[PDB]
Amino acid sequence: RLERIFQLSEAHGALAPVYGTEVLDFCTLP
Amino acid sequence: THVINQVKEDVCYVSQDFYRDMDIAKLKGEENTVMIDYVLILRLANERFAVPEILFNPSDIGIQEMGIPEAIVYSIQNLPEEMQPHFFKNIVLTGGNSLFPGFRDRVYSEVRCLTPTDYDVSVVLPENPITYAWEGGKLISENDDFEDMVVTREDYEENGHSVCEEKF
Amino acid sequence: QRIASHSHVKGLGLDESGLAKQAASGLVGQENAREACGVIVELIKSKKMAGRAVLLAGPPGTGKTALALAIAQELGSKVPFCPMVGSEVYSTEIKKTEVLMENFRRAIGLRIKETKEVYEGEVTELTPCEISHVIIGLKTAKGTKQLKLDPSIFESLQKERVEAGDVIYIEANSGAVKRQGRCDTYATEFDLEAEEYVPLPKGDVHKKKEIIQDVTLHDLDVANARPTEITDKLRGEINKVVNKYIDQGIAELVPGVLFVDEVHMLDIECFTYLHRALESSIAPIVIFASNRGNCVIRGTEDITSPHGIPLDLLDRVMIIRTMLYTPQEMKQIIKIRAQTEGINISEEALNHLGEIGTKTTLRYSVQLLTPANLLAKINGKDSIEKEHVEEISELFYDAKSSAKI
Repeated sequence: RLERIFQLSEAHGALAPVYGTEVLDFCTLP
Repeated sequence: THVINQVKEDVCYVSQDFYRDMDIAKLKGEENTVMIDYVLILRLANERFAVPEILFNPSDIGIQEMGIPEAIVYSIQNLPEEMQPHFFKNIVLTGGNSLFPGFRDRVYSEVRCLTPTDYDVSVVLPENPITYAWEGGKLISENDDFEDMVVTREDYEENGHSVCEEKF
Repeated sequence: QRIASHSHVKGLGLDESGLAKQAASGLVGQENAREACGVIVELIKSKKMAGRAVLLAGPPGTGKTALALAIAQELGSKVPFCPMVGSEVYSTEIKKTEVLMENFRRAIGLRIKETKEVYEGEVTELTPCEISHVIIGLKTAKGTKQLKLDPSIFESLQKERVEAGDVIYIEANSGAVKRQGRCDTYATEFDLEAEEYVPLPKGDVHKKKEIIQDVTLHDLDVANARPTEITDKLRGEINKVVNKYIDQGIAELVPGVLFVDEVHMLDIECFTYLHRALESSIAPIVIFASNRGNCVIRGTEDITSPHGIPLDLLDRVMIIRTMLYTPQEMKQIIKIRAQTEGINISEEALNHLGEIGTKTTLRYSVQLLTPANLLAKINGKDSIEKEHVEEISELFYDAKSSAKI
């Protein structure tokens, strides 16, 4: 039952640098 | 040493918070939440939650620890590094000190603060486990595994004391 | 509830067909002015017309401030409403042109709902082991997590006291607010640590909070000018960045509404900046109020003009007439105060108070309504009788009886 939890943890750890690059886009483009 | 055991098993319980129930316990001149009788009776005070507080913080004596909540988190670091969600997600509360009400929620709240949210944890307190190893022994002895590995005499005289180590 | 001077205003009472009711939200009278202000609040809510001006022409003592407050309550909290007294312009250190222009910038506002994640700090994760790479854990009441932060945040960390038991609020733009002394620090039952004793911060790690916020451009100008604005470099830059923010799809502009009292008591240089700056394409709508009639414009000493307004300012301004009333509804208006007051009155005391109101003015009876209830509370009467109001009409005098004596 752990493999779906590891996939969700990798999903959060992949979406968090996407929000980091979004913060960098809203801070470095305007 | 026998009526006090009945007072502990009937009156004493596990409270939710220790500092908050210390703040409420003052100015108790009229609120019927602390004082209760038994059989001297000889009216009792607010130590009914300070006695199970010793299991959660032994700081009043000064022997070893200052709770139980932190040693499980500070101790379980094993090969199950890939095996740590195998470790913590199955907590079994059993014995004699788990008879007090209000134990499951407070132990769950104290182990929740030091272990991650995403781990699907489960703290289960059953209603049976007064004699729980007796239940395990009567479960194994009826599931026909006792006759496969038998360790007795016929083997104690042929092998001196080297018979209860390799098998069990 | 601490009821103010006038609290009758809760609406303006406009239907869908465009008719005016006789009694709506305690605003009896002037159905023509009711339609004339319904047109301008529809012009405000339509968000297409900027650069207009409204004047409320009437005798002194009609209650046009209540009409402007009804405009502000029909608009509500979405449209920013900032009234300006005419005595707020005569400053000593700041010129009057800049005060009027900053009021015009107080009118224009925007709304750009956004987001912001909170981090809230663990207890102790001072790990400077790399400086580019800092590991900071978090121990909240919901549980424990970890995060890696770039060196900065850490450079803000060593500036403040980072010890055993602190709070670390980290914003999105490396804005760190920190405390000291949390969770538990009662080791040997010793003396004061001299810190803030706070209980457990209940709440999880990752929330996604959304706030709709109205931002005025004058607060933006104050926050950007400091670490009299230049009209070639600063406000043009603000206009360009607001254009970029609304073209990217972040903020939403709302029109500006102002309301100015005692307009005729201003200087003529304020007038020649006023009817020059309302000629701009970005000018907000400003409802002007003239108190008295034909007098001398301040700074002229010979020019005679109606309503104390020059001919260049009196043009291109809509004019709404607000005339006097009929006395047979005055006892209604007192009743509008009675349901505001909470203490019911009798029938003959209403007649005597309406007679005092139609004697000189309504405001004298409105002001004498309060000591009537006060003496009714002192003497023990549950209602206001005729003896208390006929005694308070003789005890307290108006300006006419004071000029008579």
